[PDB]
Amino acid sequence: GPPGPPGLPGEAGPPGPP
Amino acid sequence: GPPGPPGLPGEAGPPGPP
Amino acid sequence: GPPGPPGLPGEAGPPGPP
Repeated sequence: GPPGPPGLPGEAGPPGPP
Repeated sequence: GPPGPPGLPGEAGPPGPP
Repeated sequence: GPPGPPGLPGEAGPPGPP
């Protein structure tokens, strides 16, 4: 069989500096 | 054959811009 | 037939909010 599909993207990162 | 299982999720992204 | 290899982990997530 083919390799499985790539994982989902991670969640968005932390808010940036103020 | 059948596709393997999907990959694990990616890690969290980078901090946003200031 | 024989199952394929597990998929690669996902990309890092998008940048966070400002």
